[PDB]
Amino acid sequence: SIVVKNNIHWVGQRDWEVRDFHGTEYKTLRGSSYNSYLIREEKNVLIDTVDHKFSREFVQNLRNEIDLADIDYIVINHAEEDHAGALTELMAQIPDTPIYCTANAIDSINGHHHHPEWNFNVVKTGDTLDIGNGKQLIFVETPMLHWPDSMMTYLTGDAVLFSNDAFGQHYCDEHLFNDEVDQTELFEQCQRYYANILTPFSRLVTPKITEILGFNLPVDMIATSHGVVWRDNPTQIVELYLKWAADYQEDRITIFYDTMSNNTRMMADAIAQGIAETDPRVAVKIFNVARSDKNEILTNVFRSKGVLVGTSTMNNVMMPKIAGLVEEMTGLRFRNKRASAFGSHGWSGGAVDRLSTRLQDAGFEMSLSLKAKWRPDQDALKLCREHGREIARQWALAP
Amino acid sequence: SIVVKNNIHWVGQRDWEVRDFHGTEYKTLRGSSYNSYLIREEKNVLIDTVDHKFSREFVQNLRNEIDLADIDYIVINHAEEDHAGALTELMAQIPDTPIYCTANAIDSINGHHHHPEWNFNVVKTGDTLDIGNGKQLIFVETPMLHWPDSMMTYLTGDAVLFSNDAFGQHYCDEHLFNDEVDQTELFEQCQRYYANILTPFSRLVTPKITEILGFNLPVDMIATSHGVVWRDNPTQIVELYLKWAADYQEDRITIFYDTMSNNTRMMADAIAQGIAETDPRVAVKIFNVARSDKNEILTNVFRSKGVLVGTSTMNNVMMPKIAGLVEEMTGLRFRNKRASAFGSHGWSGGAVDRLSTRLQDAGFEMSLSLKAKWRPDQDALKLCREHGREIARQWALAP
Amino acid sequence: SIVVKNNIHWVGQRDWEVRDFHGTEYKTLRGSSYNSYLIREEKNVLIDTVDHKFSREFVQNLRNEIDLADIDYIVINHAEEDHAGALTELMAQIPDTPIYCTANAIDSINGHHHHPEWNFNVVKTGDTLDIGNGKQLIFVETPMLHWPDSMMTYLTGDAVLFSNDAFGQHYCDEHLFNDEVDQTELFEQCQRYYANILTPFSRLVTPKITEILGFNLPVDMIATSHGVVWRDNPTQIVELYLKWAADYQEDRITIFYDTMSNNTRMMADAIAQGIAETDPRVAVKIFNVARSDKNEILTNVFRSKGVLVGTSTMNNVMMPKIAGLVEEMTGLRFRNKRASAFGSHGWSGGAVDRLSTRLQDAGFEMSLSLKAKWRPDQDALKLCREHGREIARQWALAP
Amino acid sequence: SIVVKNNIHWVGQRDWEVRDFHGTEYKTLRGSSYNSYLIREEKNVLIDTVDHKFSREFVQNLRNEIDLADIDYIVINHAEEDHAGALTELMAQIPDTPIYCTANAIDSINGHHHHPEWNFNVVKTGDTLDIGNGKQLIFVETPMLHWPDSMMTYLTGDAVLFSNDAFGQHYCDEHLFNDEVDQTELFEQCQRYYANILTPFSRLVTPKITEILGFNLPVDMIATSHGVVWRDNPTQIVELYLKWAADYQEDRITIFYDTMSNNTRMMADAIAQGIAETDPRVAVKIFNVARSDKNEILTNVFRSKGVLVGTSTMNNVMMPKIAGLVEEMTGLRFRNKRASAFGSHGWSGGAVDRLSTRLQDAGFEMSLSLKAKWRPDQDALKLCREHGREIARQWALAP
Ligand SMILES: Cc1cc2nc3c(=O)[nH]c(=O)nc-3n(C[C@H](O)[C@H](O)[C@H](O)COP(=O)(O)O)c2cc1C
Ligand SMILES: Cc1cc2nc3c(=O)[nH]c(=O)nc-3n(C[C@H](O)[C@H](O)[C@H](O)COP(=O)(O)O)c2cc1C
Ligand SMILES: Cc1cc2nc3c(=O)[nH]c(=O)nc-3n(C[C@H](O)[C@H](O)[C@H](O)COP(=O)(O)O)c2cc1C
Ligand SMILES: Cc1cc2nc3c(=O)[nH]c(=O)nc-3n(C[C@H](O)[C@H](O)[C@H](O)COP(=O)(O)O)c2cc1C
Ligand SMILES: C[As](C)(=O)[O-]
Ligand SMILES: C[As](C)(=O)[O-]
Ligand SMILES: C[As](C)(=O)[O-]
Ligand SMILES: C[As](C)(=O)[O-]
Ligand SMILES: [Fe+3]
Ligand SMILES: [Fe+3]
Ligand SMILES: [Fe+3]
Ligand SMILES: [Fe+3]
Repeated sequence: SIVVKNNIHWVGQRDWEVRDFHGTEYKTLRGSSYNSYLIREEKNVLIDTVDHKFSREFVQNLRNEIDLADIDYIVINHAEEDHAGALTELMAQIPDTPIYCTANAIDSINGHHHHPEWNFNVVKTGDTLDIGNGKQLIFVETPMLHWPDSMMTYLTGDAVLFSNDAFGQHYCDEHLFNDEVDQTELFEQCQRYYANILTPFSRLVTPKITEILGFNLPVDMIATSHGVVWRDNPTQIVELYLKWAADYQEDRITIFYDTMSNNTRMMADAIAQGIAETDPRVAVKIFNVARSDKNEILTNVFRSKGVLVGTSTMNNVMMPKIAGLVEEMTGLRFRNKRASAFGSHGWSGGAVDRLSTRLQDAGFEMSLSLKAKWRPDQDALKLCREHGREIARQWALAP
Repeated sequence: SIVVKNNIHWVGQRDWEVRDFHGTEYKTLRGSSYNSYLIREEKNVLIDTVDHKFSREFVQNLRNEIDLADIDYIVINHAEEDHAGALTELMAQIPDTPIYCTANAIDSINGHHHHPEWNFNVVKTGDTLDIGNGKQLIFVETPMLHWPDSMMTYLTGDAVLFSNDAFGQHYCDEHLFNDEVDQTELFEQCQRYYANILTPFSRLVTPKITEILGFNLPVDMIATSHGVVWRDNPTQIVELYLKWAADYQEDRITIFYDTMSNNTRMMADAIAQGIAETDPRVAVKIFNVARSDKNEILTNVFRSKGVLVGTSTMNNVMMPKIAGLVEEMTGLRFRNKRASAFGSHGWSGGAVDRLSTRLQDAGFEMSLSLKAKWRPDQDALKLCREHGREIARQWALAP
Repeated sequence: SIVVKNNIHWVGQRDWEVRDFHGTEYKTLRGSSYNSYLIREEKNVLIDTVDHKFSREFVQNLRNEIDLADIDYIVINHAEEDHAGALTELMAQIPDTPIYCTANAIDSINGHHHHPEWNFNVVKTGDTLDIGNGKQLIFVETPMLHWPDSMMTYLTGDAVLFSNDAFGQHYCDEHLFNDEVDQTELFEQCQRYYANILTPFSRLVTPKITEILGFNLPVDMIATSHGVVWRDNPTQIVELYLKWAADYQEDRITIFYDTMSNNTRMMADAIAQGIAETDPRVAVKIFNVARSDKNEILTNVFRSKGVLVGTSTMNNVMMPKIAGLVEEMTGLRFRNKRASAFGSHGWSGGAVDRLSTRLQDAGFEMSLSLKAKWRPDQDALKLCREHGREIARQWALAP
Repeated sequence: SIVVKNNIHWVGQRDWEVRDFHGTEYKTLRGSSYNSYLIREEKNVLIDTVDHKFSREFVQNLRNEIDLADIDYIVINHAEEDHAGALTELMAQIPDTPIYCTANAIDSINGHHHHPEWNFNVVKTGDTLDIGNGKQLIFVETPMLHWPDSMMTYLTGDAVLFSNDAFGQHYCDEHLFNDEVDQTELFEQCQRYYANILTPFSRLVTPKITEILGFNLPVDMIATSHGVVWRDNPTQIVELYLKWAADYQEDRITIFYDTMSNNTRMMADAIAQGIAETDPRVAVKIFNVARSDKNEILTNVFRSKGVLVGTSTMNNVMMPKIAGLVEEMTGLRFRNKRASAFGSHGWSGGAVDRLSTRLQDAGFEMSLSLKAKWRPDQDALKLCREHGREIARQWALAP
């Protein structure tokens, strides 16, 4: 365990090895951590647990900190298995202990653990739980940030916001605090997290932060459920989220494609050359989706004013990894971004139009598509470079 | 080089290392080979080249066999880069050498190599090229088996059918002939090849084989462009293709899914238990698409009377790898097969219906979907097992 | 659960998804299963549990079969986590239940579970446990097949040998019995298992099987801890093990290497051509260790009369993946096999001699090494082919 | 092509897709590029070519820039295939063109291309080649930075140092200059490159840089063979190399291991906790070698004052991936670093001592090893944490 502040004790778990979250949909190249907190005032409160894979360790470690029967209340901000995953093993030892959570969390907790007999206590925004010594917890519902069950818990006096997933990041380090870790790595992990997980809930971010601030509660620390506790200039992460939620983009274009014989790759490289020659302000990145980290592609899309996506025609349809990434983007809801589809074909083609239609349906504002037959010769590569120049001109930011 | 028969010399390339074809769409776990043949009669004829990656070796090796200027004719059955990939380097040495190919192959050859000045000679089915000593080549067009440019070349007297991709397989071995290799491995590779590449052209297979047989030409050997030369009971591969083309299926069900927290996996396992208990005749296979070889999944689909496909709901859409595999299956055109969609959701769901509609559009005859919320408890697992029992009963073959 | 025979009930777990065992040292491309058996006579006996990852399911499923308090005895044949992994969760419900195991298993069980207070009962070979109705269990110690704690348990009357890891295989199927599954796949998985895991204990295999047979106990079934129950001609797997233990080899040579710029790959391919031309009886396989399944390489080594291993020189040492595989082979103890080291270098070299010395130390009988500088030209490739011809002649089996 | 300065034209190749160099020994997660330069004064000089995979493109692109017959001289700084890989295709068009290179480069060029008839001109340090308009090239031999053939070429007047591999990095971007790319990414790639490739030649770095500076030649730009041209404060990369060569280390400890059942992982995590609690100045990183990027582990080792390496005992030897990484480290020659070996065992063990001996032989100054049996309980984890505390105290930097 590690002291957070006063009588707040981090009793979580670092996970150096973990490389896959949500099946294989989110790759954690710097591992992760699962933060749980024990507050010891007149009442003893446990905030969240840890991933199910560490259930045994979590309960044994908690015993080393406190006799389990001395825990008064358990707060579950969110019932995804990376936070409530040790709850069944803990509850087996202290079956009657009250659990405080949102109404939706009863559904999600029962959904995973199947113990509807536990003593649940529904909390709504503004509800309070007194823990003594002039301190209390104030609950704030945050539905769809990022699950229906989600909430945050604020501790008065100590002025700590327990934000669960919000403001967190998958970044394993033995140091608990934000000022103690490498800043470049920290912020890279924060942005990858927002881009890949929170983008579709962006419309909910500014209203919820606005609501919380209107409570006029001081924030000395933000203790999230993943990665660092924000204790040096904690509002920095809040301000980033406000920037990130507003249909964020930089002067940046991302190009990604799949290819069977490199023809669409040659088109992509020519497009990039045309962009770079025409508007040097623009940062350009190119990825082969079959050979690159998918989450890195999506973080780039999030950061970009526009994208070009490429596929050849394969059995009259799109290449499968491109079809999958377009499905995924549809669910992520990127906004205010432009796109252009491109690709090669051997005879009747069709995949480029099929792709451009799905990109439009995903919310991208479409420019003209670029098509070529078989392998582009010198003449065709010139047309590909010009497509890049024309896309750069059309998408250029104001001087 | 290796003697095929009489004056036919294999001058190809074995590829022990290759693991990816068509980008990463076809995984060659036993490597591959690229067969090219040099026939030396009164005229010298080269049939096909090899993959572009071995262009230097191919030309140097061919020089070891024959002075390049002594080659009279070049036959290109098919211009995909794994067979015509060394053509530019060869043609640079002997620029005026005549090339015999289909009309469509002029387009595809020019498409890849950009030398429209080469001396192309269009051949149609039944056209002949005399090479002396009472032998000649007879060309047979085979459009869309598997490209518009595809054809086969038959050599009279020696009675050898050069079938290019047809009847071939990706299976690297130093032994050239079918009777010289491991039979289980050979036939596994043949079926994986047909299932993953030729399924969508199945309707063309029986008419083309019927046409070729109606020529009343003896076949002593079938010399393909990948893997073994069929010289012991060569019609065995032809008969397999006739079986494979007729909307082939065995008494077999394939279950595949993706999952973020294992809920859909639990459903899949319960379904399988219900099937196995109800109809023991049925071979059942289960795959997590995020953790398994995709081509092996598709070979199983090809072999199956039906499939169950599973996904959870992720950001109101399907899991991406499932969306991609459904796109791919749509292009493959499986026929006479049944399906049932299944999966878990947390709140409003939607992915199962989205999946079932796309499976129907891909040609599967749909049975009822199976849905569950969060993690299935004992009661829900019973419903999943019963879904399996009911699917087994509905899809059962006649006693 | 599934009936094995009479009152023996399979209460295990199928694992369709698992792809890695022992870290990543053993890849299970066809999944696996964990077999546990409940015998219900006058006494109720549980034989083994399942992998720790399925602990919750195992106990819940066992409850569906029997009230936990009705279990009289628990037999633990082997305490590796894939079999005793659910023991802590089970013992928490029935703390006083007697456990029967070898002396060494007390050490290994306490080693993993840390409950030395459990009621252990040491069994030695020939000890018996009466379970009523004229049936009893007879224990047979099998130390280092494959752990110090290992044993088998034989059930009289029903004539079932519970062999735990021995005779098992990682092969997931819903059908329990050997006659119900695909035979090619079954035997492939059995051999991969023996080659990769049991080879170093081969010297113990023939004496232990000899001892068991000398008991004159009928064997109607062999119920292992992984994969199928052998009930049709069960001695078939026993006879295979006797063949496999006797320093098994076929007329087969395996070539494997790593390479930075393909020079050692070119040497390997030339060597193979020389072998194939010289002794057509020999099955040859070639693997790039950086691009191939390591367990498949080792299964081939096991099946081979000899191996050639290749590395270039990298920073005055061997390429790392080759150093690792030689370490692993040293621990596996291959016997009666021949080897030859080969590779390329740029200047002073040294890796080939370094490799040949380690192969000798691993137990291989060494033939001359083959060395080349940079990329082999035509002359050097001739020398590589001749090395193959000479190796084939030297290692040839009798006519 | 892109203008570098005055009459110097970049005529290289960007490689967005490439992910593997030197087999799979160096992973390029941000791609790479191959820089070649054409200088057009009174004489026309080509400096280097590009990777063999882009040979066709390179020659076609060069034709677009200049008639091949107008090239006067070719300079080959280094004959590895990523730079001289297009030389055979270029030389086929202009066979008589003089090549300037080191004596050793004749051996390496002939080694790869097998055209000893080409007109080679040996250059030694200080030799000059006049190209007119008051400019000339001055050659500087740099043997073993990083091959025997390596050299740099300096262009007077324009004051550009063509350093080939030295000062380069694998970092693909359409922008050519150092001030035009993301600085964090650039410097990350520079350090990964030095750590993984140049560490063993560190002793040669300070003398060669000292020699070059003693020439009193102004340096306006450093045009390397990979990544950016250094044109803004170009000496920044030179100063980094001087820091990196001096047995570089930060206040940082790297822990890495392999594990079959997570016991050694538990030890590693406890060790890390002890370090972090004892000396908060120290940055700690932990990697499972079977699940992490190997080059990232080695970059961390390079940056570290010490390492702890972990393995269990497997068949009386070390786990193979650990044996391979120790072989690789032996060749890399890390200096002034401390180490401690650790790991778990089941019975007789031996792998930890085996590992500690090899680490000592690799140049690490050894502290005591840490050993545990099976899975560490609470008592054993305390000993592991204390090992961490004791290692932190011993290795602490001065206050
Ligand atoms: C397996 C396969 C299936 C194909 N199916 C089609 C098709 O249905 N329609 C078409 O016009 N071209 C088809 N082609 C041709 C490719 O689209 C053509 O080779 C294209 O130039 C490839 O571009 P790429 O190298 O970027 O993949 C197919 C090619 C392959 C290898
Ligand atoms: C990233 C993510 C996004 C989700 N989006 C939705 C959604 O849009 N609608 C819904 O009903 N459930 C959604 N869920 C809930 C899952 O569908 C629910 O956890 C389900 O039981 C998971 O099944 P699985 O373990 O097989 O993946 C989401 C879950 C995650 C982790
Ligand atoms: C990173 C690296 C390190 C090398 N170290 C050595 C060395 O220490 N001694 C030597 O003689 N050659 C060394 N070489 C040269 C290679 O051994 C030479 O290129 C060889 O032909 C490569 O064979 P391969 O393509 O099979 O890897 C090295 C090459 C590279 C790329
Ligand atoms: C395949 C295998 C081989 C083993 N060989 C040995 C051995 O030779 N000597 C020994 O003392 N323990 C041996 N063991 C036991 C392990 O060292 C023991 O389980 C250890 O605690 C594993 O540590 P880990 O989880 O970090 O891999 C072996 C274990 C396995 C699975
Ligand atoms: C069980 As109590 C009275 O310590 O909350
Ligand atoms: C060029 As000729 C006459 O040998 O075909
Ligand atoms: C606890 As009993 C008497 O059923 O073995
Ligand atoms: C061939 As010249 C005279 O242009 O160097
Ligand atoms: Fe108040
Ligand atoms: Fe005739
Ligand atoms: Fe008796
Ligand atoms: Fe001068």
